[PDB]
Amino acid sequence: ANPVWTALFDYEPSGQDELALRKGDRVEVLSRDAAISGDEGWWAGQVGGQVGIFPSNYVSRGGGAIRINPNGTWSRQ
Amino acid sequence: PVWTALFDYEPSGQDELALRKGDRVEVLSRDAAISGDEGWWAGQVGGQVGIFPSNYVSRGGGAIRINPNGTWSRQ
Repeated sequence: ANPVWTALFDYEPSGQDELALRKGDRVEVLSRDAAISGDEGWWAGQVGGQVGIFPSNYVSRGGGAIRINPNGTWSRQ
Repeated sequence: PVWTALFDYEPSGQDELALRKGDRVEVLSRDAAISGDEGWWAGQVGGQVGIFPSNYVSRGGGAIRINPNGTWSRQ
Protein backbone atom coordinates (compact mmCIF):
# COMPACT_ATOMS: atom_id res chain seq x y z
CA ALA A 1 0.00 0.00 0.00
CA ASN A 2 0.54 3.80 -0.07
CA PRO A 3 0.00 6.24 2.80
CA VAL A 4 -3.63 7.19 3.49
CA TRP A 5 -4.32 10.79 4.37
CA THR A 6 -7.66 12.37 5.51
CA ALA A 7 -9.36 15.31 3.93
CA LEU A 8 -9.68 18.26 6.29
CA PHE A 9 -12.06 20.30 4.11
CA ASP A 10 -14.20 19.92 1.05
CA TYR A 11 -12.52 20.60 -2.27
CA GLU A 12 -14.48 21.05 -5.54
CA PRO A 13 -12.44 20.42 -8.72
CA SER A 14 -11.87 23.19 -11.21
CA GLY A 15 -10.76 20.78 -13.90
CA GLN A 16 -11.25 17.18 -14.96
CA ASP A 17 -7.91 15.93 -13.68
CA GLU A 18 -8.62 17.18 -10.14
CA LEU A 19 -10.06 14.96 -7.40
CA ALA A 20 -13.03 16.00 -5.50
CA LEU A 21 -12.68 15.81 -1.71
CA ARG A 22 -15.12 15.95 1.14
CA LYS A 23 -14.20 16.36 4.76
CA GLY A 24 -13.29 13.02 6.27
CA ASP A 25 -12.54 11.24 3.01
CA ARG A 26 -9.62 8.83 3.15
CA VAL A 27 -7.28 9.53 0.36
CA GLU A 28 -4.53 7.10 -0.79
CA VAL A 29 -1.63 9.31 -1.76
CA LEU A 30 0.08 8.05 -4.86
CA SER A 31 2.61 10.87 -5.35
CA ARG A 32 3.52 14.02 -3.58
CA ASP A 33 5.89 15.27 -6.31
CA ALA A 34 4.57 16.96 -9.45
CA ALA A 35 6.65 16.33 -12.58
CA ILE A 36 6.07 19.98 -13.66
CA SER A 37 7.37 22.58 -11.10
CA GLY A 38 4.34 24.80 -11.63
CA ASP A 39 2.16 22.03 -10.22
CA GLU A 40 4.17 21.61 -6.98
CA GLY A 41 1.89 21.56 -4.00
CA TRP A 42 -0.69 19.32 -5.80
CA TRP A 43 -0.55 15.71 -4.90
CA ALA A 44 -2.03 12.63 -6.79
CA GLY A 45 -4.42 10.51 -4.89
CA GLN A 46 -7.22 7.96 -5.04
CA VAL A 47 -10.62 8.10 -3.43
CA GLY A 48 -13.82 6.22 -4.44
CA GLY A 49 -12.34 4.56 -7.53
CA GLN A 50 -11.15 7.87 -8.89
CA VAL A 51 -7.55 9.11 -9.30
CA GLY A 52 -6.74 12.75 -9.63
CA ILE A 53 -4.78 15.69 -8.19
CA PHE A 54 -5.70 17.67 -5.17
CA PRO A 55 -4.20 20.54 -3.07
CA SER A 56 -1.98 19.19 -0.32
CA ASN A 57 -3.11 21.71 2.19
CA TYR A 58 -6.57 20.02 2.27
CA VAL A 59 -5.35 16.81 3.79
CA SER A 60 -3.72 15.69 7.08
CA ARG A 61 -2.30 12.55 8.58
CA GLY A 62 -4.99 11.03 10.68
CA GLY A 63 -7.59 12.76 12.73
CA GLY A 64 -5.83 15.15 15.02
CA ALA A 65 -5.46 13.44 18.38
CA ILE A 66 -1.66 13.35 18.13
CA ARG A 67 0.28 16.41 16.98
CA ILE A 68 3.90 16.47 15.62
CA ASN A 69 5.52 19.58 16.90
CA PRO A 70 8.03 21.67 14.98
CA ASN A 71 10.86 20.35 17.14
CA GLY A 72 9.92 16.74 16.12
CA THR A 73 8.31 15.68 19.41
CA TRP A 74 4.80 14.43 19.68
CA SER A 75 2.03 15.74 21.84
CA ARG A 76 -1.53 14.79 22.69
CA GLN A 77 -4.02 17.52 21.63
CA PRO B 1 1.40 38.39 7.55
CA VAL B 2 2.60 35.15 9.15
CA TRP B 3 2.07 31.73 7.78
CA THR B 4 3.34 28.35 8.99
CA ALA B 5 4.93 25.65 6.88
CA LEU B 6 2.88 22.50 6.80
CA PHE B 7 5.50 20.16 5.35
CA ASP B 8 9.21 19.75 4.84
CA TYR B 9 10.13 20.85 1.30
CA GLU B 10 13.54 20.55 -0.32
CA PRO B 11 13.87 22.88 -3.20
CA SER B 12 15.20 21.99 -6.54
CA GLY B 13 15.28 25.34 -8.29
CA GLN B 14 16.82 28.68 -8.17
CA ASP B 15 15.21 31.20 -5.76
CA GLU B 16 13.12 28.45 -4.03
CA LEU B 17 12.96 28.45 -0.20
CA ALA B 18 13.63 25.44 1.92
CA LEU B 19 10.77 24.68 4.28
CA ARG B 20 10.62 22.69 7.41
CA LYS B 21 7.35 21.81 9.06
CA GLY B 22 6.53 24.52 11.58
CA ASP B 23 8.68 27.27 10.02
CA ARG B 24 7.33 30.84 10.24
CA VAL B 25 6.97 32.20 6.77
CA GLU B 26 6.29 35.86 6.03
CA VAL B 27 4.29 36.01 2.81
CA LEU B 28 5.12 38.90 0.47
CA SER B 29 2.98 38.02 -2.56
CA ARG B 30 0.20 35.45 -3.15
CA ASP B 31 0.09 36.15 -6.86
CA ALA B 32 2.70 35.25 -9.48
CA ALA B 33 2.96 37.75 -12.32
CA ILE B 34 3.58 34.89 -14.87
CA SER B 35 1.15 32.02 -15.69
CA GLY B 36 3.75 29.42 -15.45
CA ASP B 37 4.50 30.33 -11.82
CA GLU B 38 0.96 30.41 -10.62
CA GLY B 39 0.73 28.29 -7.50
CA TRP B 40 4.00 29.67 -6.09
CA TRP B 41 4.11 32.50 -3.63
CA ALA B 42 6.95 34.86 -2.64
CA GLY B 43 7.96 35.21 0.88
CA GLN B 44 10.78 35.39 3.46
CA VAL B 45 12.05 32.57 5.76
CA GLY B 46 14.92 33.19 8.07
CA GLY B 47 15.74 36.56 6.47
CA GLN B 48 15.95 35.15 2.92
CA VAL B 49 13.43 36.07 0.24
CA GLY B 50 12.44 33.50 -2.32
CA ILE B 51 9.43 31.45 -3.63
CA PHE B 52 7.62 28.45 -2.37
CA PRO B 53 4.46 26.37 -3.18
CA SER B 54 1.40 28.04 -1.81
CA ASN B 55 -0.11 24.77 -0.74
CA TYR B 56 2.79 24.11 1.74
CA VAL B 57 1.78 26.84 4.10
CA SER B 58 -1.18 27.75 6.28
CA ARG B 59 -2.11 31.13 7.58
CA GLY B 60 -1.39 32.13 11.13
CA GLY B 61 1.40 31.57 13.58
CA GLY B 62 -0.40 31.93 16.85
CA ALA B 63 -3.66 30.85 18.39
CA ILE B 64 -5.99 31.50 15.42
CA ARG B 65 -5.43 29.81 12.09
CA ILE B 66 -7.13 30.57 8.82
CA ASN B 67 -7.86 27.52 6.73
CA PRO B 68 -7.75 27.47 2.94
CA ASN B 69 -11.50 26.95 2.62
CA GLY B 70 -11.91 30.27 4.40
CA THR B 71 -12.80 28.98 7.82
CA TRP B 72 -10.96 29.82 11.04
CA SER B 73 -9.78 27.48 13.75
CA ARG B 74 -8.19 27.69 17.21
CA GLN B 75 -4.60 26.18 17.05
